[PDB]
Amino acid sequence: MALRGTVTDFSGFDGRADAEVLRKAMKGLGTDEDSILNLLTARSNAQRQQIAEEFKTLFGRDLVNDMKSELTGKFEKLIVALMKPSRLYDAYELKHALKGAGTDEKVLTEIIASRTPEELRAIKQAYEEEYGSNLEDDVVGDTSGYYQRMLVVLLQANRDPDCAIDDAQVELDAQALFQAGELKWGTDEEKFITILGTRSVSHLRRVFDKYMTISGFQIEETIDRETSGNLENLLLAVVKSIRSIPAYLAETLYYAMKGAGTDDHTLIRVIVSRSEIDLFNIRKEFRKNFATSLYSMIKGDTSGDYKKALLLLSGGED
Repeated sequence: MALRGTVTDFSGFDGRADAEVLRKAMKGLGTDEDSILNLLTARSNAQRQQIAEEFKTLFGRDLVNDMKSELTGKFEKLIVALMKPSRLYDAYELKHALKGAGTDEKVLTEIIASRTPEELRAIKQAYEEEYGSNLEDDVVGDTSGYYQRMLVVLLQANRDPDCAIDDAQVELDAQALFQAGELKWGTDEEKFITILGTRSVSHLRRVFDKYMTISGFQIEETIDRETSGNLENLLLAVVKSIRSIPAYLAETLYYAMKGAGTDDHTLIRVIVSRSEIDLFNIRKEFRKNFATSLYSMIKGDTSGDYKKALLLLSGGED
């Protein structure tokens, strides 16, 4: 499976015409929500920015501000998300997560655990350019403890490259982890942090397997037994991301629509953020792991223009 998103550039794109469509959908009393979502869900993010620019050049009005005025609810939240340039969306989500003692650790974890060193470097740059603070400084100010240190490790965007798998190191790391958790009276967190936070992805997939054999336990189980709270949640998100970013995000989506209340914010972020990267791959995980379409579950748990847009974004029959 090469990585595939569910949204692509529209062939025969006319941004000027698309701009004309959105203006008509909003000029006058009432709003044509349907024309808006059909158009936007079927343009790529880059194309959405071009449309936004044509709208302002034709009309001297701000497309995004107009849609915020005209729209409401979850649907408006999802259009606003869709409109955020791809290069800026993770930094936007991270900035809104960063709120002193009210910080949303869950967002921090999800994005920082699942993004590549390359994505992370681009995010730190965008964040700085847009907000005039340093992403790493704000995270440190808004978090503490081992959780904080793991986030900082990951924020270095410095994980070992997927080079030839030093097979001797594999067993060593696997034993180190065994001695730091199950064998220890307590836990050596720093050890988990360095190995899980810094070794290559392909190396760690080998370490994980070797860990089951030498220990009887999957590394995820040892994490749940040796750690707690935000650290635990982080280490699990990193291990799941090492195993498969798509599988990790399939599950995130799963648990967004399961449980007492729907996590619309998580729903929106994962569909939008991954729409042009690996959302198909995620679709295929969610299927194989949860016994339903991403589609079906979005369909059953959401309603409205919001629903119609998600489903247009998600894609996927069965």
